[PDB]
Amino acid sequence: DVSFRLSGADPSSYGMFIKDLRNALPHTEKVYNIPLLLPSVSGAGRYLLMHLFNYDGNTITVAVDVTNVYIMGYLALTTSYFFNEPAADLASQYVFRSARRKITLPYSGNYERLQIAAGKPREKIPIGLPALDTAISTLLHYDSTAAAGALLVLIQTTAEAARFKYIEQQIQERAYRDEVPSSATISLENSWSGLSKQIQLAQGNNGVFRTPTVLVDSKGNRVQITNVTSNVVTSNIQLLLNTKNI
Ligand SMILES: NC[C@H]1O[C@H](O[C@H]2[C@H](O)[C@@H](O[C@H]3O[C@H](CO)[C@@H](O)[C@H](N)[C@H]3O)[C@H](N)C[C@@H]2N)[C@H](O)[C@H](O)[C@@H]1O
Ligand SMILES: *[C@@H]1O[C@H](CO)[C@@H](O)[C@H](O)[C@H]1NC(C)=O
Repeated sequence: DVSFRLSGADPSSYGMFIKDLRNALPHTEKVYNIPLLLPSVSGAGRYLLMHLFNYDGNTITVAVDVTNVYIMGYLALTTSYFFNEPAADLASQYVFRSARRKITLPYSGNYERLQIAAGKPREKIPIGLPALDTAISTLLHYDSTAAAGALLVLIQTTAEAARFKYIEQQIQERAYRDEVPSSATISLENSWSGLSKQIQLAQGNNGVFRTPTVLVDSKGNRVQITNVTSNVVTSNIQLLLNTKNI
């Protein structure tokens, strides 16, 4: 298990948590020095439990599929909540089994679904450590509309930060003040599977992408990533979705 406490949190302790999160994900290879997530894990070992504590010390446990980072559901007091999707129902067979009741959320875990439920795109949802504190609090008491927005915050401040060093730094900058994610942040989130695939296709292609990945940069400019010498590959991305799962 990995843990993060919002009480007394700072860029350092958050950095420690994201490091722990990455280190809890199993790999047997690195591709271009980046850990390659496993094709599959069987049984309960497939799911990492993240223990998150809001400022007041209240807690949720979040279940994360270790092969893809995907958060399937969470436990709040004695109630479990899972996304409305086959992978999450499968997760419900292994985690939070001692919960008194199980609620299936009325949406899948997809942005194309969470943004609809929340009533807003995540370009307009501020993220940061204060937002994460809020998200935890929201998820403690069931409210499906509010939970959608909370989950958008949760996903980006945990999973997306684990995958991209840039996103981790974005959140560290938002330690004490929330701000909507940069265009670059959104771009990276949307491109993770694409980038993972192309970095893997590059291993037999002299480090060259079979298909270029288009990203927005930090200055707000749109750029083509064509090979492994790009800063996104050498410095930014921290985890690769296995092509078996793409
Ligand atoms: N991004 C990683 C983090 O956020 C995901 O959310 C995103 C899923 O990445 C994407 O992929 C799958 O999402 C759902 C899970 O299968 C499915 O509904 C969907 N059909 C799939 O495409 C989807 N496209 C958008 C959604 N924004 C997670 O579940 C998660 O908790 C994880 O830590
Ligand atoms: C690789 O990417 C860099 C940009 O990061 C670019 O300057 C260069 O032209 C690319 N090389 C190839 C072979 O595509």
